[PDB]
Amino acid sequence: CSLIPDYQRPEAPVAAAYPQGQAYGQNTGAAAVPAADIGWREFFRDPQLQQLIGVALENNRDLRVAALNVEAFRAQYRIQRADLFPRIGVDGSGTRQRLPGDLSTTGSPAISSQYGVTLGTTAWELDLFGRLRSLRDQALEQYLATEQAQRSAQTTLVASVATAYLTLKADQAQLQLTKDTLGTYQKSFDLTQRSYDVGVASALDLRQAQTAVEGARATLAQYTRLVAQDQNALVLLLGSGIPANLPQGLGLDQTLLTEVPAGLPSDLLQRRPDILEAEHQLMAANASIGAARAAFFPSISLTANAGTMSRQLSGLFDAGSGSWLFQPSINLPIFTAGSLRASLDYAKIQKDINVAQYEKAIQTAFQEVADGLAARGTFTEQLQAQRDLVKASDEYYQLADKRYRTGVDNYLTLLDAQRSLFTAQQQLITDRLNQLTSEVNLYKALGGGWNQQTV
Amino acid sequence: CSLIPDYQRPEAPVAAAYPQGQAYGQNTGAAAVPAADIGWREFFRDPQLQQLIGVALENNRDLRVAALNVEAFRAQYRIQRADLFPRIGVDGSGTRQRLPGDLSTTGSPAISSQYGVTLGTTAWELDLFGRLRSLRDQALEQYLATEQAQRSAQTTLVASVATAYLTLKADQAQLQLTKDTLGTYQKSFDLTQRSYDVGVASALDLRQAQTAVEGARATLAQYTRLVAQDQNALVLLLGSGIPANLPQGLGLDQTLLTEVPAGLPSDLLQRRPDILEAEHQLMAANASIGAARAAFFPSISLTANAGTMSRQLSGLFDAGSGSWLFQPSINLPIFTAGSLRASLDYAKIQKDINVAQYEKAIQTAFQEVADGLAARGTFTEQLQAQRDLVKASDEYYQLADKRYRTGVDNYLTLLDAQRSLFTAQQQLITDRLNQLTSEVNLYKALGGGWNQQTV
Amino acid sequence: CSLIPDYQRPEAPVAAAYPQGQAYGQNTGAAAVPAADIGWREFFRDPQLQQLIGVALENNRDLRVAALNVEAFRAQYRIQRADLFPRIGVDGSGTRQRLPGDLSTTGSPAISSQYGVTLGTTAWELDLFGRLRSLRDQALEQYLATEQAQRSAQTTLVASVATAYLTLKADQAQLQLTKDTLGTYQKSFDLTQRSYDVGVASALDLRQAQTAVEGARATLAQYTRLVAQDQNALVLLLGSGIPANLPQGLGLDQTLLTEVPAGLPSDLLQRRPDILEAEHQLMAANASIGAARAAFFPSISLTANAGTMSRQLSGLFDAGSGSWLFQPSINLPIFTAGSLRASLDYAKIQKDINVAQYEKAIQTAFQEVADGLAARGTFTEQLQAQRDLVKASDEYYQLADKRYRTGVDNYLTLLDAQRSLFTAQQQLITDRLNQLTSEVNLYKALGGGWNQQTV
Repeated sequence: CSLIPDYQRPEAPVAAAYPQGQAYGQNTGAAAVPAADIGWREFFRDPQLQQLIGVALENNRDLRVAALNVEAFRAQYRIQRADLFPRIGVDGSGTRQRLPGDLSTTGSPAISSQYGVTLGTTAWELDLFGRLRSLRDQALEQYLATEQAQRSAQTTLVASVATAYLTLKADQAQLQLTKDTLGTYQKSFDLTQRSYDVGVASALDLRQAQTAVEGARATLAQYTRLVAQDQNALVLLLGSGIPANLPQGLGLDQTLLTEVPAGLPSDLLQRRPDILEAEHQLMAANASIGAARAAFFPSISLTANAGTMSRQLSGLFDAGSGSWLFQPSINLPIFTAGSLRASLDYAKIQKDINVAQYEKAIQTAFQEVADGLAARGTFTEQLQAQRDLVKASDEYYQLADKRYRTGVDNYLTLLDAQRSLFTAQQQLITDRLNQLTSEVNLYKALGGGWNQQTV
Repeated sequence: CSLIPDYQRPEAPVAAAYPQGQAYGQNTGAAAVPAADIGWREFFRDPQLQQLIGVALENNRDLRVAALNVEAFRAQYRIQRADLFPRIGVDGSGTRQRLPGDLSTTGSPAISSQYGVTLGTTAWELDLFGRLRSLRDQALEQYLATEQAQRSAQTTLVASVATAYLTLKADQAQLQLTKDTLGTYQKSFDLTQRSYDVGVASALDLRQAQTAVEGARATLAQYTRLVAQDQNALVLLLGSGIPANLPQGLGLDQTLLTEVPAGLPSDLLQRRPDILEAEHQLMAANASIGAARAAFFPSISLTANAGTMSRQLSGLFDAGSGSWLFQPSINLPIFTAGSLRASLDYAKIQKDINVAQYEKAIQTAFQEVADGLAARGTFTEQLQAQRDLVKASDEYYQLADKRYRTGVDNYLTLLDAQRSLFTAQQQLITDRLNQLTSEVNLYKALGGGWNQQTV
Repeated sequence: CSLIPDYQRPEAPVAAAYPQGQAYGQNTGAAAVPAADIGWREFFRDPQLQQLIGVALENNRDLRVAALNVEAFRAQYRIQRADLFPRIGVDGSGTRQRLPGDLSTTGSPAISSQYGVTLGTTAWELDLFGRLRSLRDQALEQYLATEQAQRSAQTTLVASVATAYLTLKADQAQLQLTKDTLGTYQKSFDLTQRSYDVGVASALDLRQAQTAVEGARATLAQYTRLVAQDQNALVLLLGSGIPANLPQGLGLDQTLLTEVPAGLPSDLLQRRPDILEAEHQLMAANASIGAARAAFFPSISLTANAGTMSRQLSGLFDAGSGSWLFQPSINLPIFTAGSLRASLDYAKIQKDINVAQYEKAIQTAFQEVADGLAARGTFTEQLQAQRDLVKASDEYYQLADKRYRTGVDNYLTLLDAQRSLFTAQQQLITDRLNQLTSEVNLYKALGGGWNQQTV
């Protein structure tokens, strides 16, 4: 009979509800369908990203290693399952010694020889008190923990691919907007050079208009470098090259993603993968306590074989040479120097170590979901304010264009208004990128994109 | 006999004094009470911070794992100490074999069965030359390194909780100043809207007063998220949530911490816990060299038991069946093919690796303490030059307020000085937060808070 | 015989050429001399940096651990190589037991005290099918992987030392320009104080002049702190202190690094050390399959000894007590419970894991070299624009100095032009530092400085 104690899951050391305050919105309560059960095909609505994630889900190498670890742990589980059964083997022996006359039976030094081949098992421990079954269950729980870790690696890879793709999508728009600002500065320098060549401006204004262009083209260079260094960072995450037959993507202002229900915090114990990984490692540490307890109890070993024995090698195949052996053995320790007790304390300590690691994983998940809820609460007001700033800059540019077309303002004032519009659009692009990255990280922290479609 | 070499502590490859220069102050020499002897209750002068650290030293799970690891290594040391004793047990054996008619002693095939219940040991290695004692000493030193690791984890947790609390305390005042800047901008927009509706201001001055207001609103919405996102970071480090009945904390302008003596570079060898951990690992490797040395010498084992044996089953514990067995064994390897010398060389290489890691731990501790001393040397004049800036900006604000009260300037010019006051106060708050974070990290680097009060 | 499968190096899962776009130059094709064959002495053309590397390569404690791990794994290889030879040792025995009246040959309880002193081998497994040979090959391949890891650590240390020294060289020039800016601000404050004393200006201008000098005293302190905290990191990387007999260094405007050719990605498989380390790990995992295949085949163990056996204690000297024993045995498993097949599957899975890790090492090296080439293609135009900006600011300042020498402008405007000149001159230093850091990292990713001279 077994000796593994009864497993009881520890309570969550978090608050009962997600945090409130000025940053957070109202709590939605329970979830009809959780964010884990929502597949990543319905979450990401950009069809270019839906193909890039599909490329990265079988061309990546971290996901491939995390997939192969599950097979590596099944191969370790089958080994530990195999030790309950006896190891039937063929064992051929030979012995040739020369005892002296004192120790030999004939009172004379004579060379004695015995040979024989048997079929049978040696030292086959009969798992009566549940030791080898406890090690089997420990290996099975470690396999389940690896199976959860593969899903966690897939969710991390999906959120990383979406983050890098949105980063490239933002930096290309930044490059185009800086390419417009450089042309504005170039036109302003051309008008200042004309005004200096006719004799109305001095060299002091020509040098300032030169410094503006020479400061803009350095920004153009250091944004071209960023576009290339994000293309390389996406190519490394994909595992292969970027596919050529890709569908046309969406702009940053469109609704790229779908909102997900946060749900209750107690759902995080049921859906997030690494919490389940820590729980299964806790169950393995629990199953080790049975193997530590069974060392006190008696162990039963067995040795049994049957075959042919003879004096010389020629008498092996002959009839009448049948032989068998049957050796049972029981063993019970009485006095160890506190050895088995200290091993039992070692198992009981590592169970509490896994309890503490499980609780720390729950607390980390709660913290990085509350951060995403704070970001979702505040980024709506932040982007509404930035979009109103962009609209007011557009109205200022249209009014400056009316004063230019009428004839009151020269062209340098209109060029001064264009880059003031472009700065406001650049800041909007950066804030929208931060809003999308926080939502992608919230989707990873809530259970992630393990399923492809919704269940 | 013992073959462990005489342990010698290696010299620290650092300079004899803390570095000088125009960033550092002047070295004070020796220290009557070094920083490890100063507890964290008399160091942090905030009564709220002390209660938060009192919560964190009980509820944080990362400290709990390190508090269980020392007991795990204690159990491992007890297991390795238990090897110096014979394992006494009850062995109930049995044997029933059928042999052919030539190897049997009668020339006829028969069954030679016996049974026996004995009590005693087997393979008890008599530690004469000190192999198992050297392994016991290695387990003892590996136990002694783990409580130094626990002390280092406690110092790191104390510095992390203090840094997170000061970051929260600074970010709340940053939010409080951002709200006032937005309240300034809203009045400056309402006055421009009134002046536009009256007829004096064009619609090119309304739009830029609108863009200023939206630029303030976006900063408010991104500081609220920061306050929430480091409230969650404090809650994660505290283990449990923030308590409700808290004392009244101190503002950033007051003396929040205590000045601490730097001391000498030769004190880091005595008081910083990770250097003592790296030293005890070196003592463990020096102990393992003795266990590798003992393999060249003859090993002595013993097998001795006493019990009752019989030919058939029913006559086991009946009288006239007492028996013993005594077996000494001596082994000395003559020709291992360079195996034992390779194991000895491997032990020496492990000792040299621990030497190099010990010296690297000393060098990194010196680098951290010298960074903290440089920052302590320069932040005093940095914050002096920063407080003079806020004093001059406040004098500018009061002179502009006198001009407004007299009737020379309008209410649009006074608000442009109030914003400069707010900008200078925000920069002062940021520099003060940097000064306090550097002093908390300097307190950690010198030996940290492991004691609670002064010793 | 040997059961190790044939090793086939996998294909590079990268593109056949480095990427091309707006940020890259032209692909120079194959390199007649590679980047890994260029020594670091010829690459770093600064006579101070060469001496700093010639100190750091001897005094660093990470390179010492990496250069001792190759000796540890050489000893671990020699241990496994020693297991092919039989262990020849002397064995002293002895047995005293009182069998009961049933199991003794006399019919009465007899005491059978025998002894023996012999020399020979026990349990010597004959490696006919290549199990221990494949284990020796696995240990040899892991030794070669550690050999590659040492060179990878040396290249990383060289790149870190060069980056830290160039950062110190940049920050000292930043200190000098900040001192010049502070002197300009102090002269402006003295002129404004004099104009306030005569009565031309008001206190409203004196406070604004005071704020600008406090803002420079607050920056001088933090740049002094940056220079000290960077010197401490350089002394940490060097191991020992900075030597006093340093030769004269060079400025950042002078050409410090030799241009290295990029070559082809197919050279990355040949000369980067952390690709060869992942290759030798794969060869070790390939030898592990030959180690796992040999479990299905018969193992031939041997015991063989010769010496003097006797009954009394005094019989071990004289003749007539000699003895030998020769005991061969073969074992062949027939039925296991899927244990050997699971171990073979585990070996194949551990081969495929190292296949995936080798491909990921190739992809990481490709991404790093591609980022370095994207930096090299853009930093030329960025630095050209920045030094043209510095030249235009110098011409503007010289025209302002002409207007001051003539009599039109006062000293307040001439001093105002110098601050813009210093701002451009210290943006150029940051851009030059970023270019040199990217070039050092591109040299490290291409194969790095393993050799001192050109090979």
